[PDB]
Amino acid sequence: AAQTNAPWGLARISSTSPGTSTYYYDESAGQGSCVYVIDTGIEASHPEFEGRAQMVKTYYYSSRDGNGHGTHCAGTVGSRTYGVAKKTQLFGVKVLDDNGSGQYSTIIAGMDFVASDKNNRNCPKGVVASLSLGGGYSSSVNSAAARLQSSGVMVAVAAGNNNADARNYSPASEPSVCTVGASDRYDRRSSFSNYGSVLDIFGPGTDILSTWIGGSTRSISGTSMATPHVAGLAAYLMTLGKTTAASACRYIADTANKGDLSNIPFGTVNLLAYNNYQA
Ligand SMILES: [Ca+2]
Repeated sequence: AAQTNAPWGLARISSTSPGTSTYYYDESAGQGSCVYVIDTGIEASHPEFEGRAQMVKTYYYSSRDGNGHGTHCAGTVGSRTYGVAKKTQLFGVKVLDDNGSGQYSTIIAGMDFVASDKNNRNCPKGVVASLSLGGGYSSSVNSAAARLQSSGVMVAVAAGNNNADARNYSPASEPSVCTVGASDRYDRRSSFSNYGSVLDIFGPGTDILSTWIGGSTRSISGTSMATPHVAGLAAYLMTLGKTTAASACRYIADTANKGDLSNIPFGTVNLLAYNNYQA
């Protein structure tokens, strides 16, 4: 399948080179997988989700995304137009309030909640979680990420937005999950991407067009926008039979475009998420 004049990040993760705008992909498009977006929620009523998105948990007084962040992430995972895995089932877990912020203990609560709930959902092809959030190192936050991963969920986490080595940030530093940095449409590391040997992979994160609340769209930027490109991609790869929730971060690294980002500080991977469809 091909989708012309695509947001640029969807073309990138289907390209070897930058500078094009079609998204080439297999039509199975993540059918039969599932992705949890653990964030401010998901405006599931956005027609771009076409009935495939459900809130299923909140730790606040409403499950609605009243911020838009969670809705934008989720759109990149699996909206019809702006998504990677255009036919995956989405699930929302509102651990962030509406300004964006969340205490660690609630973020922990929502992470253990996915390891349990996946057992209440129909995900024959695999299950993913997408965490576009974080804050300073915590053993506990990190441990809640290893559990979620260990429970057979592919966990994708934002490396962080300070340009700082991410080993000081959680859940990014947690080694057993898949820590994602951001790039730009000219293959530069985005100016705000954390970096450091705990990263596994980069995806698109600078000027990422996706859904927003009010039925709407916007382009915003972050390792947060990069993260749901890897999550959606892993859903897409499960479904295709290429990899498994426990093997997907290694498979994506193995199949990445290798060398191609400029400003990888020394010691940081220079691997860019690629779908290995058109070549
Ligand atoms: Ca890893």
